[PDB]
Amino acid sequence: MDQENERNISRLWRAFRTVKEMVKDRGYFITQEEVELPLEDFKAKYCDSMGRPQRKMMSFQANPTEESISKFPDMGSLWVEFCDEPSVGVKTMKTFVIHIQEKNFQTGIFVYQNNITPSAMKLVPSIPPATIETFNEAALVVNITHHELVPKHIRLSSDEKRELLKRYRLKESQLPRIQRADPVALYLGLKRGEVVKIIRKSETSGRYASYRICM
Amino acid sequence: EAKKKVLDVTKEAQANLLTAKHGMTLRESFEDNVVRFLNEARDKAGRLAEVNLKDLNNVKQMVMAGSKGSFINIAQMSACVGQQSV
Amino acid sequence: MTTFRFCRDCNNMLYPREDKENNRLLFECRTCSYVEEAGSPLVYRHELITNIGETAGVVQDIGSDPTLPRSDRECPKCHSRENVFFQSQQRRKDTSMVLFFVCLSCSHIFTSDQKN
Amino acid sequence: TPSLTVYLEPGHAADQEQAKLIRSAIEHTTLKSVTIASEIYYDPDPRSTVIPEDEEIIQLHFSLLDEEAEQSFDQQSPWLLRLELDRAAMNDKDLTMGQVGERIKQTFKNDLFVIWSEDNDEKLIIRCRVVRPKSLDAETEAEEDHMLKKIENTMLENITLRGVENIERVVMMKYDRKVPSPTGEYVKEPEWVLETDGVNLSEVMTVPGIDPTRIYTNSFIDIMEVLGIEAGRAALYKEVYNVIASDGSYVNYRHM
Amino acid sequence: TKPRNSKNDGVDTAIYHHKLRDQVLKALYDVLAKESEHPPQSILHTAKAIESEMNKVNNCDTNEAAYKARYRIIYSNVISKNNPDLKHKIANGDITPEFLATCDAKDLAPAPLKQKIEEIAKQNLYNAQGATIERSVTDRFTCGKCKEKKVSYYQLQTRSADEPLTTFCTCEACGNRWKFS
Repeated sequence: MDQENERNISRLWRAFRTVKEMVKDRGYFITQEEVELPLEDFKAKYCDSMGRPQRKMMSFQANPTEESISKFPDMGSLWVEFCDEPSVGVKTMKTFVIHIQEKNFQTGIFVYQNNITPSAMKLVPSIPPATIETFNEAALVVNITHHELVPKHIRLSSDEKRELLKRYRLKESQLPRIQRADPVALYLGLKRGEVVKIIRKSETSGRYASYRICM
Repeated sequence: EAKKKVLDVTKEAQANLLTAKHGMTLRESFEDNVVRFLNEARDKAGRLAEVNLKDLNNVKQMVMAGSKGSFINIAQMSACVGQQSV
Repeated sequence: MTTFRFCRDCNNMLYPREDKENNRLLFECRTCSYVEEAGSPLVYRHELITNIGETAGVVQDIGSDPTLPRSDRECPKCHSRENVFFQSQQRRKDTSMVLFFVCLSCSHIFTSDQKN
Repeated sequence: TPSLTVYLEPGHAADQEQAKLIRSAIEHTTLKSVTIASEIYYDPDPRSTVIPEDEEIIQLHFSLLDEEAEQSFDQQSPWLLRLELDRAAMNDKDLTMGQVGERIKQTFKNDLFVIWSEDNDEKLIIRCRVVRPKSLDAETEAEEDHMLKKIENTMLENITLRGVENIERVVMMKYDRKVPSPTGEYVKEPEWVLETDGVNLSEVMTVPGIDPTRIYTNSFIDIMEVLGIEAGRAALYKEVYNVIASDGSYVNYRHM
Repeated sequence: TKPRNSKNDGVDTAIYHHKLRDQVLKALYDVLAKESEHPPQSILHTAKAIESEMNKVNNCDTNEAAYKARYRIIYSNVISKNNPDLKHKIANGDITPEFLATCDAKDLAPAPLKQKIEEIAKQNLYNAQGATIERSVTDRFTCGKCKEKKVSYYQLQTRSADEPLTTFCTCEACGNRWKFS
């Protein structure tokens, strides 16, 4: 039992928990017990006799809650799948794309270990209206949203956006803006033209609410 | 007495007996000790000279009222100027 | 401690070479036919950090420098009480403040740190 | 002067030992830093030497090498990286001689094999002998020094034993937090923190044994890249307020 | 008369028909019996015990790297000429085979190297500390946050020379800072 084995196992377990937290934060249905799964059960289930982490059995499908469907009628099921290869080949990406398309899933999460070939990512935007998003493994070990300096963000519906825009009597190009590559935007999976509300603490009033638009 | 303390620290450091402080070179330790000793000496002398003064002193009256000066000015004009730095 | 060796013909430094059939090291001059037999397998040396004791530097005629201080410490060899004293003349950042004494008569060097 | 302040876990906060383990696990360690004499020496026949000190180490591994090493005896370079290694520097980073000295080094490119002693010898001597195929060209095989000096420099400079890149120094410090006591009032409680000299926030954040929710740096661009734009705004506010208020001046909050 | 060893003492080393085990037993028996006057039978029994412990605590077929590392550690400790007393103890039985199985590298060292090791550890732990900025202590100014008069000071000619010196007072009990001019 070389130390690198359990080091990699622990980091992979951390990434799995972080991905579960992200999927829960996107409005889906995930139990609290499943989030707090101890590493012993993780080793018992997702490791072979030799201790090799069997990533391929971790792929799972998630469905939205009642509240998320009520707020977002267009929201649909999501699929997440891990890749065992150190580098993702073109054939593997094509197989994943075909699997997502035949499952008729609106969005999917593809977590890769080290690198992806350019021809593989050539196929990312080729399946409308489905959306394919990639997350490097080394960047999901620690949950960003749990920091002290990151306030709490919320997503707004079309009706809420229209009501705010009317009440403040504004055109969408005058609100403050947030980029796409912004880490919290990737976490929440915001597309172009969506408004995110921010709740923050303040020395002068206690609580304060700001708004931003994804450009 | 401050001069004697500084001289004793110099004697200790010249015999390779002085110990370097936390994460900080030996020369810096010697310099730090000397500077601290001299500054405390100046402050204490200033406070003695300030406590001596009566209530019918005009400079003390101006300082007490809050209009012009402080105890540093009294210390330099009366007790001692101190350590010039660059 | 590797030492430069010069060829006896044209004063050029000798480059190393190997002798496979006898398996022995030689020093040859690339300009002439001189070849000499190596006496040790030590040809080059590359140290990284210098554990050198601090040195007083040049000592010759140091007693005629009138800007150098004095002391009344007693000589350990000639029992004289007049000498010159100064700090280490090597300008490293981390050098300690250990003195050096040069006796006036016997020109003997010693230090104020008498570590056993 | 970029910097980075790391706060340890709640359990390890009050004890110095776990703090020093983390400090060793963060700082960047490279071979050139741990050799008191990484001396390039002539090693014509590695079978035997004139120096008595390395002679004792000779018979250790010569009775401790596998059959493949016995076959590869001829691959060892006619020059040696003779490593007199400093005991203090090696023990400072909690660096075991064998595992760290050889596992990663031979795994990287299968370029340099070693005859190494156990740490108990009074003089820690490693014999770094590079490994090359015998199929090397005659002109190549003649120029032993030419290949080996270059590969020795690339060996010292470009091998990382342990740590994270760009972090020159990591230093221990003691601070005084204020915490609600169980009876309800606020009490002063000491804690151990690590302050670096150099910033690499993407990799320090994932090192186990620290608090990944209280890390901070005085380089708000990195915080903007890693944590978001509101986090960058908060960090920028802290920087501006710090620089203004470090002079004792007071400027109302609305302006800043 | 002759250096005692497996070939000299005429003791068979092939008991478990394992090549690696056979050669490591031969080597350890030879190095143990070379400079020991103890009878060879108990030496062979101790060798059997230690090799059985090595095999049982770690299978060579699955952990050959760790097996080789442990064998190298023990063998280097045995050959170590700085501390000959150990080859007495293993001959005498003072050091149990399980202790050698579980012990780390440091404890097998002699006393002087041990002491040097703790001294080095203490020096490193002292050298990993940061610069302590100890400020001048005084008891005249009153802090506005905790009102503890243990407030340090620092005064300098920094403002324009049209005005007197400027002082800055920092409370060492709570962290408050202020300026007087």
